[PDB]
Order: sequence, then structure tokens, then C-alpha cells
Amino acid sequence: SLLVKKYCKMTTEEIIRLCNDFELPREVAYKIVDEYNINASRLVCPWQLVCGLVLNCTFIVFNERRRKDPRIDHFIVSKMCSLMLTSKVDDVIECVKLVKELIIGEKWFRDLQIRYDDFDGIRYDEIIFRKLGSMLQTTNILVTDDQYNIWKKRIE
Amino acid sequence: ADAQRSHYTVYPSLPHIPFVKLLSGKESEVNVEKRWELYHQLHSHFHDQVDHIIDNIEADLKAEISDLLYSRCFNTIFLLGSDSTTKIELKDESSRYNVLIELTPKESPNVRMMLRRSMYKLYSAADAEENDVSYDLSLVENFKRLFGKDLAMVFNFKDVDSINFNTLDNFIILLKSAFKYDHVKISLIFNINTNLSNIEKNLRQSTIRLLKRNYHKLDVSSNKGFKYGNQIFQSFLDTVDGKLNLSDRFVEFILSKMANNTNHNLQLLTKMLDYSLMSYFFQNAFSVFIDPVNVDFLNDDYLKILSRCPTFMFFVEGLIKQHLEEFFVEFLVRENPINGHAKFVARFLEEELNITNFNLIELYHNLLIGKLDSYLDRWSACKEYKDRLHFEPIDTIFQELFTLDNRSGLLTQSIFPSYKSNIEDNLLSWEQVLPSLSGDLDKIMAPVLGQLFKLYREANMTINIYDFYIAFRETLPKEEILNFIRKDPSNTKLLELAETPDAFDKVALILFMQAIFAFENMGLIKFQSTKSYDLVEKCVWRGI
Amino acid sequence: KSASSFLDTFEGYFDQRKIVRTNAKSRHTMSMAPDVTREEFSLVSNFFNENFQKRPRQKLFEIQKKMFPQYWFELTQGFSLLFYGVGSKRNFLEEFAIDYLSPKIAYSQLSIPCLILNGYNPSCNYRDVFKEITDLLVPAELTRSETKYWGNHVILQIQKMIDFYKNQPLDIKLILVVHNLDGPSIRKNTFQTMLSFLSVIRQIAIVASTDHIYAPLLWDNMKAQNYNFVFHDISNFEPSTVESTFQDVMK
Amino acid sequence: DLSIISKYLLIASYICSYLEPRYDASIFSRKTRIIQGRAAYGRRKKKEVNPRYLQPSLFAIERLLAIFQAIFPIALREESLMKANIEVFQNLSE
Repeated sequence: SLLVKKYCKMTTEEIIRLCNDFELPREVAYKIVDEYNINASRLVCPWQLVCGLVLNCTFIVFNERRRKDPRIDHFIVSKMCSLMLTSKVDDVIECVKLVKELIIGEKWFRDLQIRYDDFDGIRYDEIIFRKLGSMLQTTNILVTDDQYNIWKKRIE
Repeated sequence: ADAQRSHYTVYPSLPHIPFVKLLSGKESEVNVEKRWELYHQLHSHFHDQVDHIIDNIEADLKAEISDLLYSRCFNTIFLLGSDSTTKIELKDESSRYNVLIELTPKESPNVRMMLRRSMYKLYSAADAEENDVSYDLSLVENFKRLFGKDLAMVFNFKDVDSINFNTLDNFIILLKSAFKYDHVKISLIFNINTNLSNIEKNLRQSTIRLLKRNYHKLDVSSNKGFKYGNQIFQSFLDTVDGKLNLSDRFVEFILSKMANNTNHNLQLLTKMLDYSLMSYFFQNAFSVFIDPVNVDFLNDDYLKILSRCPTFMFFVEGLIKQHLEEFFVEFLVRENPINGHAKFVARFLEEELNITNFNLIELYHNLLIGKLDSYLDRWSACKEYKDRLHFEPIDTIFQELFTLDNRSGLLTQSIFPSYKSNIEDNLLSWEQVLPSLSGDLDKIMAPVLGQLFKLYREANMTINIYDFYIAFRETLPKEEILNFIRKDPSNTKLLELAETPDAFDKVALILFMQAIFAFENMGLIKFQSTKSYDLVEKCVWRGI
Repeated sequence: KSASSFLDTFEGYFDQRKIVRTNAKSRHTMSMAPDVTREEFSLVSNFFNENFQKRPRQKLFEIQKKMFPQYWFELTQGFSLLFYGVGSKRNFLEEFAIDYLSPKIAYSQLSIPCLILNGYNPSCNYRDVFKEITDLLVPAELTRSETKYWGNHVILQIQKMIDFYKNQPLDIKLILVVHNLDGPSIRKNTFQTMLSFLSVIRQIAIVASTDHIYAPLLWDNMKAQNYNFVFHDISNFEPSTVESTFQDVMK
Repeated sequence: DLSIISKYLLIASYICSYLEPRYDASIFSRKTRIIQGRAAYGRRKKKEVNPRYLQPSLFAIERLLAIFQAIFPIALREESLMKANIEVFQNLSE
């Protein structure tokens, strides 16, 4: 497995087209590059951090498709196990939730969550009523009305 | 100023229902009135049965205390799980005064105070039942000469797990001296919430041998055989039946939260059930249709949000793959007999089989999830009724508007929040709490508490406060601070302090000292030395 | 910055208690810090406290005023409200309990007096506050048998109010506002016992705030029963210019 | 009769009183390190005197909560570690 591999001589171009493989724009790809090249001297396995940065940015950049179609959340993580040579699906979400510790307080990730409007998976207007303890919050039991209209057009 | 007082009364200058308009502000006021009234009938119907159950709890506990009390040594009663609120009453028996003397650890600083309060209570009761005396045990010696009657003393030691055990031991040895009087009998009641062995190893062995001559044990706690919880939840099932059904995740939430509380889990259960009912009648606009006479009050919004059900999804997908208002109003008559089946298997379970140590909430959870057979495959006495007591739940259509479910995370924010986790998450991910709308400064620089917390989280044992202030400066931008500090020409002191060449460091030190003492008030940071104020220690860590 | 491997959970707790060598400790004090007078500290502090991030705080306060009917509905059902969060919760509780809560309760029961406690003040006392509760609610005075033998008169009187008020009609006679329930004189055991037994009384509405991050350690199961809290997070990043005058900031 | 949180908090309190804080990271640490760094080595020697025979030591609240979270029994949105909520502090107060 590539997650087991230790002390990899990273060049820039390989993580450039690793970021370019997942439809990420140029700005967040350069921020992931600059985020790696500061912490690179103290990394046990750099693929842990690179996979965590790539996935934790692509659930924010492609969150609008993620809220509509759920199975892409089952899909794109499976595009890790095909190319990272890993048969374990718990290891890659472990990579996500262990880069989440190192990424949360930083300014560029802050600005990414502003500009794509994603705050632990939901919108700002959802989380301001989740934190306030509102009874009138949109409980996730109903199907979405946009999804209802999508299925109505699927019939049509 | 009122801000500098300790306490002050304000009468506000005045110039009717807390429920709001639902359906994006399109709900009629009559539906608001019906929601308020119908919530009040459900709430009153629940709490009437809750009140009768509570009075039954005190009545039965008083009955068993009176039974254990009246059928040359102490009569000792050890009440396990007491959490003492019982008002113990005694007999009105002729030729013998029965006096109940209650003692708390606050009333027990030493043996002398315990004896003095006991003799004062004894003389007060014996004067009220029918010259001054000394408040010592000789009043017990001369009781027949002053009142003509025998003495029966019952000592109620409230909260024995808080009393000093040497003082209690010496008071019991003091009370042993009254055994040489023929007119005196003494009962002791110990209210225990830890264990018997805990008090057994904090008393001397001679006192333990003294108490062993006549002692009884009795369990007091609210989880005694679950029968007082099992009533209250069934009372909720006697209130909501035919109206809403409980979700399985809500029931296992009840199970987990009641497993976390020892002394008071009945009132926690009542509080969670009440708050779920409040949340339902405050959030859903369909709660007017719980009353079966409001079925003519359907509008376009009601049918528009009615069609967005997973059950209605599956039903219309099945009917499309095979080959609205009248379909809705006729399907509101079914009774959902899971509550009646749960009550039936409960009365079957302690009717003849004599199985009484069950939780009805566990039974209802396993009946909801369809794993009832795995629940009653534990007792090994009800093997003959695996088809008599078998039930299959029926997933009805559009029941998700008429339900009590825990999926929005509202109960775990309002009743049991992750308090310190919420504090540190709002400190660290502040963009979440604050809107993202000093126009050029608010986009660039964080609030000072959040930036200071992000620099605080990434530090060691001891933080040097000067270097930490330098680390706080390097995050701030000088240029737009100097631009925004000159954006108010009315205050000239701010402009002349901005003209000074050391303006930025000074302003950063203002913000840093204000935010540091904010963290010191909140408890995140600590000065280890009373003087100097040159170093700090972190107190709290995120995610613990 | 820490040269750590972990930051969160016990992983960052155990990993950040390194035994730092004495050769790597900086001997930096406030001697080379900038010299700042009191008045310029006050001026810069009030300028950013009235101008920095003011529009998001105003907007966020405009969201969380929509929670006022839910707070009133929680208060009518017997729940005490405890508010918590990052920033000052003084103005929020004043506006909610004065502008909104008392006129709504007064009009629904057909104004309601509002005792306002300042727990940030270190000289807040239970006996003075309870003498004013006596002045506002006029409870019946304890008999000689009810005084026992050097008992606390405040606690016994409140218990007498408890078994008096159980049969009275359940209408709110007093709104009792506690700013900073975890401040220095207010966090002590007797004052918390007093407010717990007051919170048993349904006819008093309890609105309180806390500031310490370890504040729920104040309450055992009996006190948590008596309070009967519904918790609400109101984080707003306010100045807290009133409480800060009660601590010494120049030190 | 006593609660699971209060039992595990008593076990964590006993560990905090009768074990040294410096050897905590050699006993409870189990997380994979993204960042390079050696963990604690542990204690070289064995004590001559049983510490359980002597008086207990004094600890802080944050250490007790850390060891309680390390010893309490157990995907993308689960976070199976139990954080210090109202019930943990309430059980500590009892």
C-alpha cells in the first residue's frame, strides 16, 4: 500500500496532476502544494497528508453535487482505493479525519469554507440554527424539495 | 449605574401565545391556536398520570418503611439509593410517644451539636404532642417522669455519604448508653447512595457488631425493578397512542441517557419526553391534524410538503411500476397497535410468568426495530410463546410528519450539550458563528479571541506571554489597521496616537491584553505565579 | 508554535506536556514590551469594541432574536434557561428579559418585575438578594418550630415557599435574571443551593448565563434536577466591557 | 447501582492519583503520527514500594478527563470518542 510507504521524494508535478485529476481549480491546488511544502520536513508518510488535503478540499469544492447525489460520496473515495493500492476503506477516511486536525484552524481553508459556503458539510444558514438550538431547524427526515422536483422531472 | 451593582429590581414599562406562524409565515392564526390548545391537552394528560405515579412512589415507599420499622439494640434500616426526600410518618400509638429526629451533615459538625439538636427536637415534639430542661441524654433518662409515656425514637440520618463518619460513630456509641432505660427504644435509618461496604469500612468494627444485632436493607432508588419508569413511559404511550409513534432512535436515545443517571432518571425521562413533545408542536404544522376534525383545513402548502415523504415516495414508485387529498384524509384512521401490543406483552409478562425485572423501554425499542424475539430470548422461561407474542411492525404511509424522532440533533444540544466542545469549536471555527457579510478589515482579520485561540491551541506546557504576543502581532496586518484607525476624524486622540511611530505594536498590545484576560476569565489560561505575570499555563484542550 | 504531532483529544494533551529543556526556554518578560497607559488602552479598546466586526455581530443578533418565542415557550413549561457561549451575554439577557419576556408574560396572564443579578461583581450576596426576593414576593414568615436549632433561615424559608407555591396557580410572578452564574461569589455552594430551591418554584422564571468553560461541574444530580436547564449556545464575540471593569486589567 | 460514567471516572481518578503524569503517554497513546516525533519511552525501573499503599496524589481536571476519554469504551461523521459533555461533569459533581 502507498499509505504504508515512508519518506517519499515528492516532486511538485505529481501532486499537481493529482490535484488536477479531481477537477480542482488552480488556486486550491496551489494552496495544497504550499501547505505540503511547509510541513514536508517533518512528515512520516507524505501520502497521508496529500490524500487528506485532496479529499478534504474536494468535499468542499464539489459539495453542491454532493448534496444532490449521495452516491458520489460512495464513489470518489473509491477513486482512492483504485490508485493508492489500498484494499482498506477505513484507512483513507482515517487519512481524512487525521488531516482534519491539521487543517481546521488555517486561513486558506477558512477562506475556502467561506467561498464555497460549507461548514462541516452544510450551509451557514443551516449551522447558525443548529448552533442556536432552534426547534424550527430543517430536520433531515423529509426528502429535499429540490430532489422532489428532480424526481418529478425524472418522471417528466 | 446599574451595571456596577450586585442586584437591582427593574419594572419594565409595558405599553399572547409563544407559538409562531409556520409554512414560511403562511400558517393561519386558528391553526396556531389549535396547536397551542392540543399541545396543552397532550401535556396535561401526560402530567396527570405522572403526578399519580409520583404520589404512588411516595405512598408505597412510606408503606414499606412503616412495615420495616414496626415488625436492647437499635432497629437499623439501611436505605440504599435513598437521595433523601421522604417525609417519614410514624404511628399515633397510645402510652408511647413516637418521635422522628432528622439529622443532616450540615447539622452534624460534632457529637455535641447532634445530641443538642436531637434533644431539642425531642422536647419540642413531646411538648407539642401533649419549665426548661438540659439538652442532653438525661432528658431521655427522665422521659417517663416528665411526660408519663414510653419513648420510641426514630433517627433519620439524611445523606450518610456526606456526614463525617467519626462523628456518626461516636453519636451511635452515645446513643447506645440509652439502652439501660426500660422506657426507651431506638430506631436508626441510614440513607445510603454508594454501597453498604463503603460505610462498613469507615466505621469501627465494634459499631458494626452493634448494628448487626437488628438490621434490615431496602432499596429505595428509582431504578428498582424499572416498574416506576415502566409506568411513566407507558403513560406517555397512553397519551400519544393513535396520534404519533415513537422512533427507534429516539427510544435508544432515552435508553442511553437514562443509563447515564443514577439517582434521578425518572425526571430526566419526563424532561426528554416533554421537550420532544414541545419540539414537535413548535415545529410541525401538521400537528393540527392530530385532532380528526381539522381535516377540512388542508391548503396548497400542506399538500405540497405532504408529498415529500419517503413512504409516499416508495408508494407512488410502486404504483407507477405496477401500472391525493381524499387519499390523505381516509388514511388517518389506523390505530398503530404497537403500544397496545407492548402493554399486552407487559401484562402477560408479569401476569402469570412472574417476570418483573424487565425494562418496558427496552421491550418497546426491540419491538420497534423488529428484534423482539432476541429481547425475550434472554429469560429462558417464555420459550412457549414465540408465536403468541410475535409482532411485525407495519411501515405506514406519511407517518414521518406524525412522529417523535431524534435526527436533527436538537435534544443533544438543548438537554445534553457538548458544552466545552462547543466553546472551543466556536473559538476555533468562528466563521461558523459569525456571518460572512471596517469593510476592508473584517474580511482580512479574525476576531481577536478566535485568532488568539488558534495561536493558543498550537502551544506547549508553558507559553511565554511576550513571545505569544509577538506571534499575535505577526498575524495582524499593519497597513489596514493604520488605515481603519484613521477612519474617524471626530476622535482626535485616536489620530494623534495613530501618528506615533509605535502605534501598531501598542494597539496589538491593547487587543492582546484584553483577549488574554478574556481567556483568563473563561478559564482557558492560568497564571501559575501570583506575582510577575510573565508566563502562562494552558488549562483546556480541544476535543477532550 | 509547538513542535507536536497531535493537537486534539488526549493525543494533544499527553503530547503537549513535553519536559522542555532549560536551554530552550526564552527569558522574555514585560520589560521589553511596549509601555501603555490606562487611557489609551481604554480609547483603543472602546474604538474596536464599537467598530471592529460590528456589522456581523449586529446581523447575528438579528438572527438570534428569532429564538425569543421559543425561549418564552421553554420558560412557560417550567424549564430554566441557561445561556452560554463566547462573548458577553449581558445585553442579550437584558433585552430578552426586559423588552420581550416581561411584557409578553404580563399580557398573556391578563408588568412582571425583573430582579437582575450581577455575578461578575465579587460582592454579590445571597442574604441581600433573598431579602429583596422577600421584598418582591412577600412570603410568610417562619414559625418557631420551622426555625429548628440554629438553622439557615434563608433555606428554610425558601423550602416553606416551595411547599406553599405547589398549590398556587402556575403563573409567573417574578423573572429572575442571573448574569454570570459562575463568577466568584455566585459559584459557591450555598448561593447555588438557594437558586436551585428557587428554581423548584414554578412561579419564578430563571434566566441565567455562564462564562467559565468548566461551569457544569457546579451542579450535581439534585441541583441539575432543581435547575431543570435547557441549554442554549449564544456565541457572539462581544466586547464584555462591563465585566472587565470588575477585574484589574492593568496587571 | 452506580453509573457507568461514574464508575469509569472513578477508575480514571484512581489512575490519576496513583500513577505519575509523565508516564501517561507511554501507556495510553495509540494514534498514528502524521508529524514526525518520538513518543514516551516509559519507565526504566520498577518501584520498591507499592504506590497503592500510600496516600493518593493530586491531579487536575483536564488530566482526569483525558484519561477518562482514553479508557472509556467506544464513520466520516461519527467521532466515536466520547467528549466531556454535561453528563460527565454532572457525574463528577455527584
